[PDB]
Amino acid sequence: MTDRYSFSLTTFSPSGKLGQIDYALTAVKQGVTSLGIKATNGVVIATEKKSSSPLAMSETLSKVSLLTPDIGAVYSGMGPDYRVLVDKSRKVAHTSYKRIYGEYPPTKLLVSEVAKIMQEATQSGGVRPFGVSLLIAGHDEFNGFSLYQVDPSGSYFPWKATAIGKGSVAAKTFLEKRWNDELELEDAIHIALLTLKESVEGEFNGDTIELAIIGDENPDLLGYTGIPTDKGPRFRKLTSQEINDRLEAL
Amino acid sequence: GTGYDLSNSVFSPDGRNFQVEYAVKAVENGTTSIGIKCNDGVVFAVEKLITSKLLVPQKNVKIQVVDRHIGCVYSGLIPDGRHLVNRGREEAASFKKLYKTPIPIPAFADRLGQYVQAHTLYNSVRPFGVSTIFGGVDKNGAHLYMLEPSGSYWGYKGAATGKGRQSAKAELEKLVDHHPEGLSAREAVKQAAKIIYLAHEDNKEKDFELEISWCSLSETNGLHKFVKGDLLQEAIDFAQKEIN
Amino acid sequence: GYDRALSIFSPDGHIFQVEYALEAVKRGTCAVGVKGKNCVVLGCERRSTLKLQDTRITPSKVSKIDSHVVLSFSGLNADSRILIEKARVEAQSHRLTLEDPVTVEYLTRYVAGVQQRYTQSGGVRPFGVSTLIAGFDPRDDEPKLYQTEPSGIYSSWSAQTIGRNSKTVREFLEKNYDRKEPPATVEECVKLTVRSLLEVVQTGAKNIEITVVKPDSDIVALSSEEINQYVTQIEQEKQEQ
Amino acid sequence: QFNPYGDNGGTILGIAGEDFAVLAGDTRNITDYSINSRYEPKVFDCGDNIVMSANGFAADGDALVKRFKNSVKWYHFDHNDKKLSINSAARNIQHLLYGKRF
Amino acid sequence: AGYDRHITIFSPEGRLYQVEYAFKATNQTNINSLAVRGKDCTVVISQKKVPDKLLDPTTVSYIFCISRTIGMVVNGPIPDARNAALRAKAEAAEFRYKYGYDMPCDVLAKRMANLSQIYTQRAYMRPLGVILTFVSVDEELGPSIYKTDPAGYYVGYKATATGPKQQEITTNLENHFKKSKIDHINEESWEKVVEFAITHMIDALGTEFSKNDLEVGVATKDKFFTLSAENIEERLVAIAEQD
Amino acid sequence: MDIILGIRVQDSVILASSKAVTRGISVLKDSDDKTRQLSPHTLMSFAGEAGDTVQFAEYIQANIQLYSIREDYELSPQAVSSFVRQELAKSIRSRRPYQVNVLIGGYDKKKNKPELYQIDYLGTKVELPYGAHGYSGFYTFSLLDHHYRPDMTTEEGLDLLKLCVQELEKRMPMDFKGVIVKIVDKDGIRQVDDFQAQ
Amino acid sequence: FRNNYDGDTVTFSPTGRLFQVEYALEAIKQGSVTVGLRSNTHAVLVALKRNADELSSYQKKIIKCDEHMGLSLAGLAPDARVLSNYLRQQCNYSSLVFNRKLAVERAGHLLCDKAQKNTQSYGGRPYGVGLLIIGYDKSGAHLLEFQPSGNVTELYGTAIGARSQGAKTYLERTLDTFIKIDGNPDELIKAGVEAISQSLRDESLTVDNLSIAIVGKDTPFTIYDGEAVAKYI
Amino acid sequence: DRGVSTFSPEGRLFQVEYSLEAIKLGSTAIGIATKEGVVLGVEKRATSPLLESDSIEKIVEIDRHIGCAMSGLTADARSMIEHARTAAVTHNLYYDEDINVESLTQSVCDLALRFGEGASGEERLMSRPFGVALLIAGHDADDGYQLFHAEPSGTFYRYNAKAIGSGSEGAQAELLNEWHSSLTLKEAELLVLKILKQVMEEKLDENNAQLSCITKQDGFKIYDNEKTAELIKELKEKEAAE
Amino acid sequence: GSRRYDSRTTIFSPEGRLYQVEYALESISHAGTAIGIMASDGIVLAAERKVTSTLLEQDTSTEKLYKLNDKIAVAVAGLTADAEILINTARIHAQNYLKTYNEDIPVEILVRRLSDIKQGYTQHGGLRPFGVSFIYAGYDDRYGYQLYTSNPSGNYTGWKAISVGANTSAAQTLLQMDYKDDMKVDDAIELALKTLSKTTDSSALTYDRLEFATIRKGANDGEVYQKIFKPQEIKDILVKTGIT
Repeated sequence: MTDRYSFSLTTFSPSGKLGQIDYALTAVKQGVTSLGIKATNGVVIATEKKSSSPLAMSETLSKVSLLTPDIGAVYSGMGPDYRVLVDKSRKVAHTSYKRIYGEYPPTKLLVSEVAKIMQEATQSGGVRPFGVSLLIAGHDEFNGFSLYQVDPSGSYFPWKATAIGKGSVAAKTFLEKRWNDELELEDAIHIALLTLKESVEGEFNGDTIELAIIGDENPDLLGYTGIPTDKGPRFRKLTSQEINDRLEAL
Repeated sequence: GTGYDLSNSVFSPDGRNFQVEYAVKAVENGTTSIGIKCNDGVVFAVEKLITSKLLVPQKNVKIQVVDRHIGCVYSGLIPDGRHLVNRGREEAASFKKLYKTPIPIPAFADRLGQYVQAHTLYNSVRPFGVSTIFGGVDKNGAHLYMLEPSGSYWGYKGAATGKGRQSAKAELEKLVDHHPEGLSAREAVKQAAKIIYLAHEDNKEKDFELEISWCSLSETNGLHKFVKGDLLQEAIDFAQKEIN
Repeated sequence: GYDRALSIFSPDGHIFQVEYALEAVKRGTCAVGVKGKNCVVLGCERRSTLKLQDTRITPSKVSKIDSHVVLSFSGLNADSRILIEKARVEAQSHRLTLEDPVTVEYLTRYVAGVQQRYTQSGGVRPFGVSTLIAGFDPRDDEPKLYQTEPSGIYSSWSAQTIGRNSKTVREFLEKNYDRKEPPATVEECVKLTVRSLLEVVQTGAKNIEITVVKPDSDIVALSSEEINQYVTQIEQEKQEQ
Repeated sequence: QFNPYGDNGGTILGIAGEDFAVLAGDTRNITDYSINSRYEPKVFDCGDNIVMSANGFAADGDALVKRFKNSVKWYHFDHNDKKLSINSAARNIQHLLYGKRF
Repeated sequence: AGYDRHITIFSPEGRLYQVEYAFKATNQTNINSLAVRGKDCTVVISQKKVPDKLLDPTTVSYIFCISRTIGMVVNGPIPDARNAALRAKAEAAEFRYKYGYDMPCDVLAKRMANLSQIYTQRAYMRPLGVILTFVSVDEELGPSIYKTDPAGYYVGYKATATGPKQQEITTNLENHFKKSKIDHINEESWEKVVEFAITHMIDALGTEFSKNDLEVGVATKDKFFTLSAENIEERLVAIAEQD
Repeated sequence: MDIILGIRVQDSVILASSKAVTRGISVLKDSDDKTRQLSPHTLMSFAGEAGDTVQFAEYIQANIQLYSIREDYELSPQAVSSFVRQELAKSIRSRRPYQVNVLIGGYDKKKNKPELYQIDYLGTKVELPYGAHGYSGFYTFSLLDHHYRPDMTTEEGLDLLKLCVQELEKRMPMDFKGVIVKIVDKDGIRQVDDFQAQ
Repeated sequence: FRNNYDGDTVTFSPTGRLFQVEYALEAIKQGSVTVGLRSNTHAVLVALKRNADELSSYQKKIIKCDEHMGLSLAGLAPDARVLSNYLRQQCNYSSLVFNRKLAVERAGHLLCDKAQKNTQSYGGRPYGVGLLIIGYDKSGAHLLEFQPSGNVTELYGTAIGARSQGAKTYLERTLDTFIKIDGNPDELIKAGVEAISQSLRDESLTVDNLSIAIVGKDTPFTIYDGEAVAKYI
Repeated sequence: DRGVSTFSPEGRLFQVEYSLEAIKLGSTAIGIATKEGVVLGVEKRATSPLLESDSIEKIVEIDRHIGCAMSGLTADARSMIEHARTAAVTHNLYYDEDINVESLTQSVCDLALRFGEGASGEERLMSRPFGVALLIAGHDADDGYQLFHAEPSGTFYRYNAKAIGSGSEGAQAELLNEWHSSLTLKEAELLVLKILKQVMEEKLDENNAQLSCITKQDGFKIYDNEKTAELIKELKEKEAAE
Repeated sequence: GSRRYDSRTTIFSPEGRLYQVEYALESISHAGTAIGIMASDGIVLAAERKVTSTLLEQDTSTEKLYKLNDKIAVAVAGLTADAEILINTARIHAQNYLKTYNEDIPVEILVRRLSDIKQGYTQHGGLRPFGVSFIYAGYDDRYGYQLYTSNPSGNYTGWKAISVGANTSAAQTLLQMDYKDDMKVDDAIELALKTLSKTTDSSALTYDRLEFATIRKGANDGEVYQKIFKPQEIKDILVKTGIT
């Protein structure tokens, strides 16, 4: 037994390419479209819930995940890879930050942590890179709102808006037109729904779409009262209902 | 492409594991051995080829006991067979030590199964080159089992593996039909010796030596013991008779 | 974890990774060492594939293991560092335990062993390095010069060279070095070395560094001028004919 | 608390002649004021004409003799049944004992 | 280069062949299974084919009791099936011990899916050629169906099918629901939900069954059990006196 | 205990260390040099547990020398002392801690100033005009607290020691067999071979 | 074909064979012939020693494992040292812990299981040596034949090595006779020398070329070489 | 590729076999044993006139009564010698006696097969076999003067005379005839020196060849050039004499 | 077993070259260009952002210039992910040196360490090398301003002016053409932007595609200052130098 695969499974080709990473990226391309848009007072991330069977219950499966109460993530590519990445991400935010400083990590740093985990699966022995790309959107006191993209290589970059997956080229173009540095959250949510529409074939409603935002604090979602400095989570996942009401003024 | 049969844990395009299938080949090439589940125990029998007059008769026992109530016989690579039994003894010992009660046959079967199935999960190991017939009497009666190199196993009324597994299976299926009300340990012993004699045709080249053991609630008191002396010769006769 | 046997035997009884290691040496800049009757000199050439460096900080080629022993090399630079470190460490350790600095032969034997070890250990490749180690044993004035290679083999030389075109400069040295009478002077010894390098450096007073080691931890590296001068007095020797 | 040591009494004696030697010992084994046995051999023939006795705490004494005898057995295996000289045996016993110096 | 088909590393198309071939193995048994949700029970039906006369039919099954409340039906070779069952049982016992409450169906499914995901990424572990369907009547979620594959994927279902003729069973069920408009079988007793399950299995597969052709597991509030050949027969006679 | 004294004058540091080595009932040596040169301009004196004393000194020496060869440079006295403190600080929480006290006297060729560092086995480091380990302090700290000036010459300093050593031979219970003196300055380290009557 | 399945022992050939084990098994056939046979009172080993030059020595073929057990090898000399040493420890362990002589049947089971371990796990290689073990225990005289595949068998007599089939036929023919040579060692040994000579070809068995060992009832396992075996040539 | 401990279809270990090849390329080495002592001789073989020939150590001392010569990848023998010396000294510490020459050999041979990438038998850590053979020569009270040939295979033989290295097959052929059970140490020295001359490309002098012997009285000694040179001469004369 | 899939990332070619190191370099050659120019009164780091967009946030962005110390910084060319791994170990190394000696780490000492780490992935471990090349720009009281370079191989060297990444041949030539020992920081700053401007694969060298940093001894103080320009600061300097 014993993992004898202590050597790298990702190496340099004569051309200088790292195959496995390239292939991983390819897998991301084949993935369902997902996007992110940063407004002046919030960020929005959304994707399409490509239910793989009419008997499956798409609610029991979320592509938009809360990492910390002010940071959420969404992806494109391999769902299972993303899932374990989300668990690791939630844990690292604790073990490598909250447990040291008593406060949740700022977006760039948590993203930096996730990125590292992916980088390692690109060089460590006996493994393959993760077949996903993430879009992390969060908010921290000294950096405000932010949007990040993390690739299978471990690379990450900040965005005003962007999209990944199937119709990324097309979606990106539609966003470059509609974006401006004066958008209010509601506007971004709207642009979001419009951008997503193009990438969606059939049904397009609050049940086939998944969208969450990072905005104001939600005391109502805290669960307790009595601690002034604790005002509530900024991350909020819209409801099927909330999504449809918007599609009506779409 | 091809070459899906060079490494062990590898899935071929049609979902198979050739290394395991090749193991089966080593099994089929081995001696024939069987197991018959009577109504208060089980009987084990096996073919011992006389490769030469130089082999001390009766001196190279094949059937093995695990604990004090379980019997094991296998066809294929003998050394692999012993290896699996050593594991079984450890597993049985571990179980008893914590739960006090000697390991129930069904529990023992899965212990062997999980272990064997484990040898089809990595390319750093080779699958077992043996199929094993085993069983005994526990708190719920008798149980007979057969385990394949794939780690697959089920409960049987009668079981056979090896060179003459077809003759045997034929004969065993017959018994099943002519005894819907069960068979006795004494009768299973006789019948077993016969089934071995018939199945010896597909190997009638070299001369053989028969070996039988049993575990019966009424005949051995739930303990596993080898059939020898008068009861043994008697079964040899009963077989030598119907073979003519 | 990783323990793959990277250096193994092939049908003809060869260990290619070790041999290929030597090829890396052949491609390295030239290095040479000649021992006089009261000193040893080490010379090395400086590549010119790129020229706009900062010679102040760029690590030189002749390294001090201890105050009375130096080591130069030809081959992979990254590799040579690991050997030089281990050697310097062993040097201090030997002083600490034997209460006496290492002899040049001992230090050489150590380095050679490290190289040999990397030719029959799993998970590692041989050092793409070959070295020249020289100095004077504690309280001894007889100059010492040794050479080691990837295989782990070593031995002493009156004069020797390794690296590119070493074949050439060795020739020059074989028909220019008389054991009967070694360069009785630090000056005439440093001249012979520069001469041998000029056979391959093709005029490059800025591409030739020298280091003179004398008994009792007396080690000094010459400047471009001091060197440039030997280059001059030598080029005339030719013309004057 | 647990005391890993005990005292079984006993007394041994060794005398050398010009072409012979003797090792003697009483055969009484005790514990406090009770007698464990009036005859419990304490001096052993270990082969190659070597006689030995480790007196004091019986458990330890037996363990040592056993370990030495075994040492002799391997000496033969490793050196073609070559006889283990008495001086060599002594150096070996020293290492057996010092091995448990603490 | 051509080894991107022997271990779980990417192919130029960004695919994992070993995972695809694992799926292929799941049909080896040539057995179908389906699960449906009652008003407050969950039922899983699976074909049972024991053609060998020497086998003790009672020892043949692809249905497992993971815990007092969790039941699992497997589509794939028995040895991988048992490897999976054992792990899930251990995962369930351990969870109860640490967290102080019975592990939920969906959670156990998630944990197993993650485990499968790893064989997908680590080169020395091979995926298991099996599809796991977990059922129960969760104390918080009610009747539940969660299935996992060699890809490390999983999700909850209103109802589901697996095996060589998965498609037939699925569309059949899809239809019944497009009709009823509800996400479950509006039936109070499990016996009736079991009957519904077996009936539609017959319709979709165009085959009749005897008591020895099926295997049935039922999950109720605080207990998951399997039916006996006779429990089945009685249930089979019932559907008979409706046609 | 042993006498370990240090006094930093104007352009140098002077270290005095008792020469006696006593074991129980007998004085085994009267010429022991309780010092180690860490680098050409850094000297360290020590006192403490029988074995640890030298083991630790030589260990520190080896490292400082190794750093010198590797960097072809001599670490400042401050840096050397910081290294030593870290080492003792680790030791204090180890399985078997070094029971050693030291004085580090060095000349910072860069700042061009003499420096004196006192460090106990706990890793307590302090920089002082003058210092001492053991009981010596109890006598000398007030002698120097009295007759001490920052601008004193090396000569004045040596006289100040003579003053201290006398008081110690007068009031200390043991016969430390006199001291060995050493001066660290811009030119390095040298020993005052004539102090047994200076 | 074969070339694709003989790179290690963790691979089965399409027909269920283990080539690495088979190749190991070959090293034995290439080794010098050795014979083993036993009556009811004694067990005997006879081996043909082979040399390199005439300036060289004759490599030993018989090894003592305990006072009541010993063996003869054919194949890789080192491996025989390894295995015999392992057999020495097991004999030793049985005595130290249980004050019991290790039964030959048991010694056999141990060897089998030890060998088997290097045929199913990556990285290991099978042993390249055959062993003939004789011993006298609580059930009498015994003879075992050990193969690197792990197969250990109890026989009345046998032979392994080059041209071994010669002696093996002889014994298979003499059986009824030698198995009754009780209370007469010199006769069993002679029967052994006559058996081995049936595998000769090159030369005839000389004094520093023949090796014989014996164990029995009141006979601690002992090896005979040189002049010691002269009385049998 | 293929495991470093794989068997060939002929029942041989590839790495060991190839190991033997590298040894055939080695510099000649010859050992001759006589009732007066054993003689070990070796071909220096300097790869250049600038190489100080006496820094060529191919004959080393194990203990005062055991010395040995090597042939093949000589750097590989350093650890073998270390082990051998340690074994020798250690036996003396534990048994208060000298190590038997044969046992010493057996010890060295036990390291031989300790190679592999994970062989199921212990913890064989060494990525490949040694690429050097050894002629171990010594004397002990049990079997007097002895000469052993130890190879990377783990096996070893005792010889009255043995030649290993580049000219072995030919020199061994000579030794086969030249050697007789009554040779004297003197005779053996010339014999070694002679055969070395026949197989060496170089003109055998006291700089490209080295002699040494082991005698119960003075132990293992390595003949100094002056001594060997006079033996060279003493040989030329005797040969030119007929 | 595994051996079959082992790429053997740490072996010599028959020429005596390290395949992976070579290939890693090959990868670097396609990375955004980075230039380091050292003047008498300071050092300059300039890098071209590879892959940009209207939407790419730049105030938050960093992909080529990382601060390692207060007196040391590096310019990256290659895999950012790989670079970060190394960068962080470097930041730690500097802090350790500081804790041990109570003195800021000498520039070369930090560089030799990082280079050593790389060198390792070259001789053992069976892992791939880091696809990164660093241009080090730092200052200490022993060698003043220094400029270094290290690559996948694990070798490092000092420079007056140097480039890494894409079009280095072109860039090197242009620097070799206009660099002069007596240059002043602002002189270097311009030479830097000009070189990039000439090697750029883009149409124009706009600020949104650059990262800039300078280590100057702010005269009004006496100490050294590290400054990573912000989007606007780069936009300004870009106009003055005459590239608008």
